Amino acid sequence: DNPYRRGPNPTRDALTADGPFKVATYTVSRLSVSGFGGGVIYYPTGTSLTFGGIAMSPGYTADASSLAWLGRRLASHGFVVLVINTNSRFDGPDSRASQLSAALNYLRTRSPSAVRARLDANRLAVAGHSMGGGGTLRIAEQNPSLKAAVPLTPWHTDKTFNTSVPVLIVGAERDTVAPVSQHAIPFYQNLPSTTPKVYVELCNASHIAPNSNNAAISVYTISWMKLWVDNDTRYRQFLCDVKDPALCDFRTNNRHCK
Repeated sequence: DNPYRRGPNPTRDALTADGPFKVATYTVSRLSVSGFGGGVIYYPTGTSLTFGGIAMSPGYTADASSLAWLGRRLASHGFVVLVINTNSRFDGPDSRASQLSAALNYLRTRSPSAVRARLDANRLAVAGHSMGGGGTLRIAEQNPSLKAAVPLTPWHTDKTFNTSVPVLIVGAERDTVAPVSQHAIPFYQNLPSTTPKVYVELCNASHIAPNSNNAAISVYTISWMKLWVDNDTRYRQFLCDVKDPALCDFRTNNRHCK
């Protein structure tokens, strides 16, 4: 019925580990691409199907290795995932937006044949950490054709993003870098009331929670990407009536549950 469904029926536990797709990697050198600093593509192998694509930005001073676990994790559940390096590690949030745009255009038009073979260029999404999460919100405003956006412990000096793209923000309760009271929560609240939106707040977590294997980040990120990129309603169950002891807050306008 849904041509985009991939993988077996999910359980929560399965979404805390790598998924059913073997993962191939391709390193994109900085000098081979224009408009961003290269990165690493994580993509399914051992399959003849196609999948949505995700461009993901690390944060300020960080490189793509800071999100390697999550690029791999997403790809292993059935996505083509480019974790970018930026032109400079010091680039700001709006520069990271522009570089995610470049990276998406790259993925759709100039990626290697084995990567392009696995990509449905009509189904793209974004995610990012810290200033990369600020860039995720900005590109979502700029590009309403994106299917989903997942800002992880985001940072931006602008607080109101005018996007219709479904957004799930992950905040870290004890973040002192991008405090949730100043960043994540304002971002959530200021999104349009008509845009599907979720805020999950990790109990006891620091700003760097996204930089290593994290069950909650895995569950929510996979689930939001599945629901919106693949229209896979088998993942609604993880995003509605949410009962998770790893979370100390959870807010939504419930547009994806009704």
